[PDB]
Amino acid sequence: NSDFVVIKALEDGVNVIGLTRGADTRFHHSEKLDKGEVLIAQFTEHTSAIKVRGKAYIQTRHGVIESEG
Amino acid sequence: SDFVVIKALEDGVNVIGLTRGADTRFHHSEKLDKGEVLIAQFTEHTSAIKVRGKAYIQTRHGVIESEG
Amino acid sequence: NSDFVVIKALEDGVNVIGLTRGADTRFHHSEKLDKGEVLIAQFTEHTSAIKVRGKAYIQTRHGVIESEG
Amino acid sequence: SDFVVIKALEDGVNVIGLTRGADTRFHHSEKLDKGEVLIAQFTEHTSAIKVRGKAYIQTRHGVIESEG
Amino acid sequence: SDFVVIKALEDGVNVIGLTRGADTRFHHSEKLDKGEVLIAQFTEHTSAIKVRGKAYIQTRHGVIESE
Amino acid sequence: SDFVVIKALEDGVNVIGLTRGADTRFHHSEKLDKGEVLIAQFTEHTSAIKVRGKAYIQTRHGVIESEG
Amino acid sequence: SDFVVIKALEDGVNVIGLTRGADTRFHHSEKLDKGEVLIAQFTEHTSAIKVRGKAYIQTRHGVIESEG
Amino acid sequence: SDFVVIKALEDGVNVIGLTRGADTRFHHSEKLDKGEVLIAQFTEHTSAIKVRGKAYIQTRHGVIESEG
Amino acid sequence: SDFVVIKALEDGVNVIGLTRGADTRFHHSEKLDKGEVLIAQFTEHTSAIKVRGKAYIQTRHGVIESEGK
Amino acid sequence: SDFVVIKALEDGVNVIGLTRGADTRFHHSEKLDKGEVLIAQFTEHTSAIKVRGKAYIQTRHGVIESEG
Amino acid sequence: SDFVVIKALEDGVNVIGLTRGADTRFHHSEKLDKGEVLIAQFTEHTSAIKVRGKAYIQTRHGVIESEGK
Ligand SMILES: N[C@@H](Cc1c[nH]c2ccccc12)C(=O)O
Ligand SMILES: N[C@@H](Cc1c[nH]c2ccccc12)C(=O)O
Ligand SMILES: N[C@@H](Cc1c[nH]c2ccccc12)C(=O)O
Ligand SMILES: N[C@@H](Cc1c[nH]c2ccccc12)C(=O)O
Ligand SMILES: N[C@@H](Cc1c[nH]c2ccccc12)C(=O)O
Ligand SMILES: N[C@@H](Cc1c[nH]c2ccccc12)C(=O)O
Ligand SMILES: N[C@@H](Cc1c[nH]c2ccccc12)C(=O)O
Ligand SMILES: N[C@@H](Cc1c[nH]c2ccccc12)C(=O)O
Ligand SMILES: N[C@@H](Cc1c[nH]c2ccccc12)C(=O)O
Ligand SMILES: N[C@@H](Cc1c[nH]c2ccccc12)C(=O)O
Ligand SMILES: N[C@@H](Cc1c[nH]c2ccccc12)C(=O)O
Repeated sequence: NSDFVVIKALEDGVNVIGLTRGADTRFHHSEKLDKGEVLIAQFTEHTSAIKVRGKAYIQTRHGVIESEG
Repeated sequence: SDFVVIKALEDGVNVIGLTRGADTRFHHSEKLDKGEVLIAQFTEHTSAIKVRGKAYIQTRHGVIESEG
Repeated sequence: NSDFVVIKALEDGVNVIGLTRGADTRFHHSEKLDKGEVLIAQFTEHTSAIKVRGKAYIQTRHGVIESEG
Repeated sequence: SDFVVIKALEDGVNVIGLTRGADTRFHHSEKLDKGEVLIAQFTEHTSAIKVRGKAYIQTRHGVIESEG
Repeated sequence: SDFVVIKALEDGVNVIGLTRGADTRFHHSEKLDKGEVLIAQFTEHTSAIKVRGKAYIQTRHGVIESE
Repeated sequence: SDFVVIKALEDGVNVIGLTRGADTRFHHSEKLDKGEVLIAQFTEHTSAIKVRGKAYIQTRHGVIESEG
Repeated sequence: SDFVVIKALEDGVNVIGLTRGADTRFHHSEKLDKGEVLIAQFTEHTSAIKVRGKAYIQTRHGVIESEG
Repeated sequence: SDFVVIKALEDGVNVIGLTRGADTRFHHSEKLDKGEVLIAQFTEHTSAIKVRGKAYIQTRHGVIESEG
Repeated sequence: SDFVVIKALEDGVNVIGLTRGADTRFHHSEKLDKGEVLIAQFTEHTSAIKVRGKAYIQTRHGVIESEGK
Repeated sequence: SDFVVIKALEDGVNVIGLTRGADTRFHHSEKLDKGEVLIAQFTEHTSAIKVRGKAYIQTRHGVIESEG
Repeated sequence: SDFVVIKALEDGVNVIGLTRGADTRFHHSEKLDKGEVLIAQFTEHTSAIKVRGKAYIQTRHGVIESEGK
């Protein structure tokens, strides 16, 4: 039942990086998206923070935001 | 528990479920032909969903479109 | 207490297909609706995704969408 | 639990409960004559409901009509 | 747990409760005469409610009328 | 737990509690005279309420009026 | 739990609590003089509240007025 | 758990807690002088609150004013 | 759990927490000077809050203003 | 669980966490330079937060501004 | 559990997590370069978040901007 974010890649090679939940913080996975693909990604037991690199249109419960490459 | 609506706008749209857990990889790909709709939840096994191909998508945060 | 989807068949032979919950994903049931019949179907312990094939008017909590045969 | 309102607009409308669980089959059909209303929940035993015949239906997602 | 409001618009209206559980049958029918109102929950014993006769009904999903 | 508000619009209005459970019968009838208000919950013992006599009624679903 | 606000519009208004349980009787009668306000919950002991006398009442369902 | 806001509009306003439980009696009377504000919850010990004297009151159901 | 916002509008404002339980008395008085904001919850130990002095107050029920002696 | 946002409008804004429990004193002070933002929850150890210095503050009840 | 969205408006923005509990200290500083977006929860380990550097911030209370150094 956690929140989720919507990431639409606006160019090739966007990275959606999950950061580890817990006392330690590191990248545990980078999902690479190509232009026009959409990832819908939850917060989870393993992921408590999500970093987006590259150009993407993003939706979350607080509205739209855009990352730039 | 949340769900995503996916409407295929062309043949071969691929809805890809990513594994929940410490590891991340795809565990299922459900292909849709033009005009079919898939309403898919997040689950004990799927904590992220990727859409490839042209599709019209509804989530609780609104509509979004994937481009194939 | 789970969410549900309303499906109204707009032609004969519409299939509402339930996909299994869990590590295994497959179709476990396909409900045939003929024109003008309505099915209101929940997500369940056994059904964690629902596929609609054929021409149908669908309502979810996200709004209306239409499937095309 | 959510519920659905079905108002029959002709005689012989059927409101059909489908079994919860790994098996899916009809376990009951409640027949409604014109102008009767049935207000029916989802339950431990009923995880999908089908309506046949002409009726005005309300759910949390709005009005829909079934046609015979 | 949710409830239904029924107002009888004529004499003889029946508000009928249907059993929760694997089996479905009527376990009670409450008769309403014209102008009487019943407010009735879903319960451990009642998972579906049928209205027969002319009445004004309100639920969480808005108004509907039986005839 | 939900409640209903009843304002008596004439003397002798009866607000009648129906028993929760396998059995359905009246366990109590509260008499209201004109201009009296009763605000009454659903409870462990009361799972349906009946109003007889002229009254103004509010619930979560809005206003309704019973007639004598 | 839900609560009701009652403002006495004249002297000697009674806000009466009815017992929760199989039995229904008055357990307490709170007298309000003109202009006093009582804000009163539903509780383990009180599952219905009756107002006698002229008062302005607010509940989650909106305003209603009891009259002498 | 809810609360009520009381602003005293003159000296000596009393905000009175009534005991939760089978018994209903006062328990505490908080004196507010003019312009003072008390913001008071419903609690394990208090299930009803009376205001005596001139005050501006806010609850989840809106504004109401007591008069001395 | 709910909280109240209090902004002091002059020096020497007191936000007083009253004890939760059968006993009612002041257990703490937090002094605020002009311009300072206190955001205070209701808690295991505080079930009523009194404000003495001129202050601008927000709660879930809206704005109210205390006036000093 | 609730949180406040604090934006420092000058150097040396002081966000002060008060200890949760029978005792009240501050257990941590986080200073912000001009333009920095702190987003801080109510927690097991913090049940009141004081802001000293010029800051722009958002909470669930709207915007408020501390002045130094 | 709540999250905040942070979009860096210049290079070198820091998103800093403060420890939950009786002890308060920084336990992690996530550097964002311009145009990158971080969506970060409150967690069992982070009960406050500080942003330093020019960034556009969304929370459930709306938009706020941090201003750089
Ligand atoms: N296996 C990952 C999948 C995931 C969810 N959200 C993510 C965000 C970024 C990267 C991976 C993910 C997890 O359960 O946490
Ligand atoms: N058996 C899968 C089915 C599923 C649900 N949502 C999905 C999204 C993509 C692919 C598969 C799925 C599950 O329970 O997780
Ligand atoms: N027996 C199935 C019935 C069902 C509910 N929703 C569905 C959607 C599609 C197909 C079947 C169903 C279940 O409980 O899961
Ligand atoms: N005994 C059935 C009654 C029922 C509830 N909702 C229904 C919908 C359709 C048909 C029967 C029902 C059950 O509890 O599940
Ligand atoms: N002793 C009754 C009181 C009651 C509550 N709601 C009612 C409606 C009608 C008649 C009595 C009541 C009970 O707890 O159920
Ligand atoms: N004893 C019944 C009373 C009841 C509640 N709602 C109803 C609807 C119809 C008939 C009876 C009822 C029950 O608790 O279930
Ligand atoms: N010790 C009292 C404090 C209190 C809260 N609400 C009140 C209203 C009126 C009087 C006192 C109170 C209690 O916890 O109940
Ligand atoms: N001691 C009573 C106090 C009360 C609350 N609400 C009331 C309404 C009317 C009369 C008394 C009360 C109780 O806990 O139930
Ligand atoms: N130690 C106090 C801190 C506090 C919270 N809210 C208050 C209101 C007024 C005075 C003190 C407080 C408590 O946990 O209760
Ligand atoms: N491992 C950290 C990750 C994190 C979440 N939100 C943060 C905010 C700032 C810094 C780190 C984080 C945690 O679970 O708490
Ligand atoms: N360790 C502190 C961190 C904190 C959260 N909110 C605060 C507000 C002010 C000062 C410190 C804090 C705690 O978890 O409580």
